[PDB]
This record gives sequence, structure tokens and C-alpha cells, in this order.
Amino acid sequence: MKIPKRFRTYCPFCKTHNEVVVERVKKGQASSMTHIARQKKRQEGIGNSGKFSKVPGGDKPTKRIWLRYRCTVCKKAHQRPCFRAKKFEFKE
Amino acid sequence: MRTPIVEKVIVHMGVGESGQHLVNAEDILRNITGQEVVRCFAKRTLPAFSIKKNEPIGCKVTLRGQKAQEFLETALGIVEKTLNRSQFDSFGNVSFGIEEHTDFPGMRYDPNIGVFGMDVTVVLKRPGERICKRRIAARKIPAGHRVTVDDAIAFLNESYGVEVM
Amino acid sequence: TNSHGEKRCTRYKLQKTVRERGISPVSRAIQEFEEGQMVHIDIDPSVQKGMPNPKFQGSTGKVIGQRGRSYVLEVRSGNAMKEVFSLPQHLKPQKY
Amino acid sequence: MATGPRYKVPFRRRREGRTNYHLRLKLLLSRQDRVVVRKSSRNVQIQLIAPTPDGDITYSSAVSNELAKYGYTGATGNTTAAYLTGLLFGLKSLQKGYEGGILDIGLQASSAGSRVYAALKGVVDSGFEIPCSPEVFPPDERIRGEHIAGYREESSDLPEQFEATKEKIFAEFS
Amino acid sequence: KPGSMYRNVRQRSFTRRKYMGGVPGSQVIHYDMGDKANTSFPVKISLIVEEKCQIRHTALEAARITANRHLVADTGKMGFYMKLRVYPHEVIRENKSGMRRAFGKNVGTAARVKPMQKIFTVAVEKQNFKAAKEALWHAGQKLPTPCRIVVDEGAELVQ
RNA sequence: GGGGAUCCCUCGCUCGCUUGUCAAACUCCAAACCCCCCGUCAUCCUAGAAAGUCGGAGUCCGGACUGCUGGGGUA
RNA sequence: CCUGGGGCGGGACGCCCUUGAAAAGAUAUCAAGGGCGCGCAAUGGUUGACUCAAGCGGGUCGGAAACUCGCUGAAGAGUGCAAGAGCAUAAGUCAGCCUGACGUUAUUCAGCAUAGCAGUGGAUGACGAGACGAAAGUCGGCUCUAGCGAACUUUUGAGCC
RNA sequence: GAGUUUGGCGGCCAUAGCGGUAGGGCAACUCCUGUACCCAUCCCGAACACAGCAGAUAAGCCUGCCCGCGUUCCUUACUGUACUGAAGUGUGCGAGCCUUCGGGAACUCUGGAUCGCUGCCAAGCUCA
Repeated sequence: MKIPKRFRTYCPFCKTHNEVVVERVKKGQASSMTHIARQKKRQEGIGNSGKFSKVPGGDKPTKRIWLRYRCTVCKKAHQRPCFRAKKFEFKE
Repeated sequence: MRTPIVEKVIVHMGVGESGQHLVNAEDILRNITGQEVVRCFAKRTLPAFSIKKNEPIGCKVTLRGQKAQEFLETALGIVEKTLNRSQFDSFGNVSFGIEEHTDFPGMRYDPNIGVFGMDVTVVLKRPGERICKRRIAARKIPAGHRVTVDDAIAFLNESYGVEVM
Repeated sequence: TNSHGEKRCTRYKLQKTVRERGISPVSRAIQEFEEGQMVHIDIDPSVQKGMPNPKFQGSTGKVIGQRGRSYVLEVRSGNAMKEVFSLPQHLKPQKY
Repeated sequence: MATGPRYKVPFRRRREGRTNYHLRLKLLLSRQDRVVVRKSSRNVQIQLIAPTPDGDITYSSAVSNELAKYGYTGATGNTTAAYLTGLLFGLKSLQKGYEGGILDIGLQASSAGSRVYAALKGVVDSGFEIPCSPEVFPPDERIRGEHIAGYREESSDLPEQFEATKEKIFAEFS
Repeated sequence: KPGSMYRNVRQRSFTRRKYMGGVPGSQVIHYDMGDKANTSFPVKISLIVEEKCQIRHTALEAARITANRHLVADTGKMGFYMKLRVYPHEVIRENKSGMRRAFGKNVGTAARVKPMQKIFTVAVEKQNFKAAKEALWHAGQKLPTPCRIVVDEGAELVQ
């Protein structure tokens, strides 16, 4: 399915309907300095590592389309609950 | 007030295929009618004509008033003011087909254009059929206020003198 | 297997009689009820909004308040008291 | 067309083609009185109507035939007559006590500059509060009756008699 | 497969063939026998079952065959009119592992008849009443229910 | 549309008026039970109605008769 | 794990509709019919204007295969996809303008008859902003009921601690 | 002040629908006449809209009638039948069915009616 790249909607921050550009959200790299990373490094030793030797699970048949809406006026972005589609495109 | 007046006269050209031939047909129909024509759209794709759903196929124009009267006089001229009984509908309407748009003065045959035929149908109503056409209080006309075939033929004889064989 | 949707077993519960299908009489949608009045719940299937659960179809509720267009009703269901929200299109005053 | 027991016949007013029940429901959801404006070919008519379980009830009613007493001799079925009838209805309802309502045109087409909107502007200018947007009003020249410049020299007196009837009706209801 | 299997009525009806699959076609071909056009037969007897039962299409066909043979032999080819009133509408199914998923497969059709319901009606003239009665008794011998013949018209014509 | 050049004529389905039959998953109809609410009588109730709070559990192998043609099943 | 022993087969192991189910509600089985793990910036919102399926008659090698005219036509169509329900001056078709397929938040349902998860219906709530429309209104997606997931962890957004 | 005609908004939503027949418009409505204008046609002043001198009740509308299909209600027969609540040391090899007390159809049939009733307002009128 297609969603427009830019459309007029409500900005929660400036509290008005302005034009907003839609951007697909890319998952970031997990920090190596997080508390879970430090706990993993601390619990690594000889033997089973507990939950840190878990293999990542499976996948749902379709993933949600992670979208982020940036107000064109205040340049702040908000992200809303998103739909779930096999094929996603931007209308231009 | 029971004169079967002419409600409208419709001229339709069923080309059957869109494009430059359709444009030429609509232009010649506009020339011969003196009024903008409208493109008829197919409703079911069919490989016979290879057309798809909602594709322009033909054209038609509706004429009301003295324009319709004059064009009807012309078309009755091309049919030599002749129209047989079987042409008539069960309710006073007629239609007949012609082939040579060159029969209407003011337009010239073109080798590229060819010759396109068309059907003209005049609908004979009675003075007061607005009851079913208006928006507020729109009731269907009773069966005793419609127009019969012999009433329509008598009207045609007494109005344009179109004998029915 | 059998589902647990709201519209479970509603084939005849949410039917209209043959000669009342279509737009319902609009007088039933602008009727006002007083506090403590007893009203029947007779769901109109054509009004797809404001409709209580069909389990309360045929029950008499007591009007305890209003939440805009809709009325709040105290309705007995077995041994519990339920607060049911209903537009007046599905409601009907009890006659004494 | 009752074919049998399974056939469904519409409501009587819909069968007569005099009411839109979807519009009627939308207007009754206001819980405000309806300023019902209906126009015939020869005159225009305005009513103030409230719903009852037994039927509709009318509080106030002005017709174009009432302008003759105030001194109108033009056609009752045009813009000037519609505006005068609207002003008379609004002033009369203000006299009676009702001062609010929502415009109800029924099946009438919504066209800018219509006699319905001339009556609406008359009701508004009578002080009868009613929500609206000015862009649907007729031009003031043809509310005064500038259409008399078209074919009729007899109707060339429409603006002056318009003003005279307006002042007389204001005197009557003020 | 004895008729005692699908004989007692213990269940709801099973007739909506669009929600089932693959019903074998009925063995009964004709339902009107003898002289179909004439209606001015004075005597008119019928066979009524006296129990609530289900009659299979094969039993119906056997009774029809025996009655038709007897009538054609006695009264002639067009000396009678015979009407089989009931159609096999119920679908008979069978459980063909054991009792897990025991809902059966459709094996035939049957007519679910009520007490005092007419099964066959035979119209004949005055002199053929005993032959029709004897043939209809033979037909009733093939049905899975006790039966009785009743005179519908021509009671005063017989006695 | 099935059968042996003027489609020279034979005719199954399809659509109606009558006969004969049907339906869990059909309904133009339509009970008896039953359910909510109102009043009434009746019974209980200040020797404490309805409601609320708290303490202690057992129990989640059941079975039978009489009906529901209960469902499934040849039973 | 369920399972007319277990196994093989299958999933009646999550969600939604009809029947079973005995005209309130509830109601089991490896009971019957089944369906869903989606699609759609339009196939969505609103306003205006229209009315569909299918027959009958008229119209040119435009054939009983097109398009058009007239009559009948409460729906026999369409409404994205199971089933059921709803809808005709429309909840359908076309066209104009649009993005309410909006941020936050309270109740109660009936949300799962529920004491009890995530989550959903609300839609009539409220706050703040809008689209269409004379206004009334309608819009918290697609006419209603399926299309989905705790804790921990990571990543992303706004501002704070 | 009571009633009639017409118009507007409605309620119940066929007892109102579909069909046939005969009458009317002084006012009202309507059909009807045009397209300077406001507004409009995927083309068409057909519609909508505006402005309206005539003609016309042939239509819409109204009144009377018609049982013709549809609907609703009543009546007789079916019939206290079908079905069913409670109870039963009544009964059947059995699937089942029976008696009593209490409720009680549907269809069809005999004969009728039903071709709407009705609320508010306004305007013309008909008054003691």
C-alpha cells in the first residue's frame, strides 16, 4: 500500500494542522554501553550464559510499517501506531 | 393539452473503438448537430472489440427545442420523411439509422475520415411529463397519460408530415 | 470452532421485520427521557452506532443519566446491575 | 409496487416525494426549531416547526400573501418577495418569543442567490438568530430587485416600493 | 444394509444439500403411473403409514415397482393412475478408526413421513377397486412401516 | 439449445396457472415455556431485607431418572 | 498438550460468522458449514448529483457478443476478502474539495457470558486542532462483527528527572 | 366562533401499495411560458435556478367509486386440531405414545370489510 510522502495533519507540539513529511524509521544499532550489554559481558564466563545465550526468535508473517511524521514548521517528529503491510510505498 | 410534443432528439454514433476515429466521429457529429457531443463508455471489457471496462466507445448528443426540431426535419429529409411502423417504440418513440454524414450540408467527405453512420431517436412525450422528472413531488405519470403508437404517428403526420408505411 | 465476538448468534436478534427494513422512523431518535424513567432496549439493526450488546435486547433499563446523545441505563442481567449506553434509536419508553 | 407480502413500501411522505428523512433526522438531531422555507412558483412560505411524537407543531408562519397589506404589488414569487417574507417571518417570530432555529430547505436545491436564501437573509436581517455563511446570499441589488432592468419597464419601481414596504414592515414590527 | 438401520426417527432433518457433499441419486425414476392426463377416475384409494418412520428411496422404488406391475397386469396399461406423493428429501448418512470423527458420509436419501401421511394414491374406475387394493397391499408389504389402505373417493361407489 | 442452402418442419431446459412433496444452516406466519420492567396479592423482614467488609474452607473423576424427536452413532 | 487407550492422521491449541442451542442469557463433542493471520492515498472523510441487477420493445454487417433510447424494476445489484446482519433522495455509483487513516484523556461495557492479560467495541464522552457543508451535521479509517502478542531487553520520538 | 377547500410540516409507516373508473380548480397548487439575470448541464434552462403574460385541469393534487392482485382485521368449519407448561404405578418390543388440569396456533375454507386514519399551523372562505 502507498502513503503520501507529505500531507497536512495535526502536530502535537505546535498544536495545529501543518504539512508533515513522512519518513520510514530505521532500527538503530544497540549500544555496547547499555546496562544489558554490561550485564551480558559480566555474566559471560564458562558454561551457559542464561538469557544471554538465547537465540533470537522468529518473525511475524508481516511487520508493521514504522513511520515517523515530522512537522514542516517546528521540525519535530512524532510517531503514531502504524499499519501492517507486505508492500509499502510513498505516493509522490 | 394532449399534443405529443417532442421531449428530445438524441443522435448517437456507436463507433466501437476509441482514438482518432472517435475524435473524427465526435467532431463530425458536433458539426452536424450544433451542440457538444458526449463520449459513450463501455461497461464490460470484451476481446471482440478488445476494449476494457469504462473505455470510450461511442458518442451521443441530446437536442431540445427548435434545434431539435430543425435537426429532426433534416433527418426526416434524409429518410425522405419516411418512417415505417416497426421503427416506433411501444410508447410513441422512434429511431432510425443513417450512414452518410455528408447528407447534412456544411461538412465535406474526407478520405481519411471515411463515412460514419449514426442512429437518431426522437422521444415523444406529452405536455406535463415534468411530474416524473422534477425533484420535489416526483410521481410517475399514469398509464392513461402516455402516448400510443397511432397517436405518435398522427402527431408526426400533422407536425412534419412524415407518412408511416 | 465457535467464536466469541460481540455479534455472536445475532442472526435473528439483529434482524428487521420484512416491512420495516430501511430507514427507521426518525421520531424515535429525538425522544428525550427523564431521570429514573424505565425504558426497554429494542435494538434497531439499521442504526449501527450506539447499539448495546444484543444480550440486553428485550431488557428494561432505568435511565440514570445522559452522556451526550446517548442515555445511561441501569439494566439487570441475571443478578448484576450493568451500566448500558444507548442512543434513543434503540430505546423505547415503558407504558404504564 | 406491492408485489406481495415481502414487498417494502416507503413512508407516505417519501412516496409523495415531499421529505428527505435522512436530512430530517440530521436536522432533528439539532434539537432546535426548524425554519422551514418552501417556495412555489407564485410565492414563498416560511414556517417555524418543532417535533412532537404525534406530529409536527408550527409556532409561527409568514407567507408572501401578507406583503400586500404592507404595500407590495410585485410578484410574490421572486427575490424581493422572498426577502420580504423572510424579514416578516423573523420579526413576527421575534415578537412571539422564539428567536432561534436552523434553516430547513427540504428537497430544495442549494443554489447561491436563490429565493430560499433571499428569505434566509430576510430572516437574518429581522434579528432572528440563525447560523449561516454570507456567501450564499443574493446580491443586494437583486434583493432590491435589480432584475427589473431585464425586460420590464413596469417593474422599474421595484427598488422604491421595496424600500417602502421594508420601512412599513419595520414600523409594524418595531 | 437392512432398512432397520435408517428406519427410526431419532434426529433432526438433514436435507440442505448445499452444506453437504456427494449424495447418491435416488433410485426412484417416475412418480406418476398409469394414465397421467385423465383425472375423472371415480374411485381413489391411498396407502397411509401408521407410524413415524423414514422410508429409503430403494424401498419406495420397490413398492412402486410392485404396485405398478400389479396395476398394469390387472387394470391394463392405462386403466389406473398412480401417484407417489413423497420425495426422498432427508439425506441418509453412514459412519464408515471407530467412533472418532463419527459424523457419517452421505449414503442415500429417504422420505421422512408422519403417521397418517399418504404415500401412494391410486385412482381407478368402479370395477378395478379390488385390484388396486390388492396391488397397494402388495406395495405396503415392501415398506418399513405398518400401513393401511383408505378410500378417499368412491366410498359409495364401492359400498 | 438435443436430432439429419430457403436453417424446408421434429423439440430438452427457461418462464407462468394448476397438482404432489421439503429444509439444522429457509420464513409471509407463529405458540406453550421463559426473560426484563411496572402494579397487585402472597411470603420473608427492626427477634435485622437488600448491600458491604473480613476469617476458614472443601471442590474443578461424577453418576442416574424424567423430558427436550436434545447432538453424534446401526445401536 | 488435546485425543472414544496410546500412536499415525489432525488441531475443534489464538481470532471472527451461521447452525447445533430446546423463541431471555449460558451451554459440550476429533459436532456441521466455514473463514482469518490481509488488501486499499483510495478501494478513505465530507458535500453535490444520480440509482442498481435482470427482463421487454426501438435503433445500421455496431448480429440474438458492445453503445444508445423508452418501459418495468424496495434491491432480485453494489458495498475489497468467510458467514450472517445493515443500507435506496443511501452505508451504493460518479464528480468537487479534502486527510478525522488527527495528539491527549475519562468512563462503561460486555471486552473475552467473565473474579481475571494484552487488546477491542464504543462514539453518544471530554480537551486541543481541523476536512467538507448555507446550516444541521458527518468524520477517531474502509457499513457492523476477524486481520493479532505480556514481562524483560534493545531501538526510535518530545521534553524533562 | 364551527365547518369546508387549498398549501406547508409531520405521526403511524400498505388498512396507506400496484391497477381500473367518473368528476373539480373562484382562491391555492400544479402543469405550463421564457432564459436579461443568481445558479446549471460529463451535452442539453431536460433538471436545478431565476423571471413569469397566457392556456389547461389533459396531467400532479383532491373527491366518489370498483375486490381486480397485495395488505390488515373480523366470521364459520377445520378446532380446542397441531403444538405445548405441570403432574401421572396410564401404555408400547421399540422409535414412541397416551389421560387430566392449564395455555393454544398456522394454513386453508364460508361469508364480510379494507382502494388509509390522523396531529399542528397558515391562508382563503362559508357565521350567528
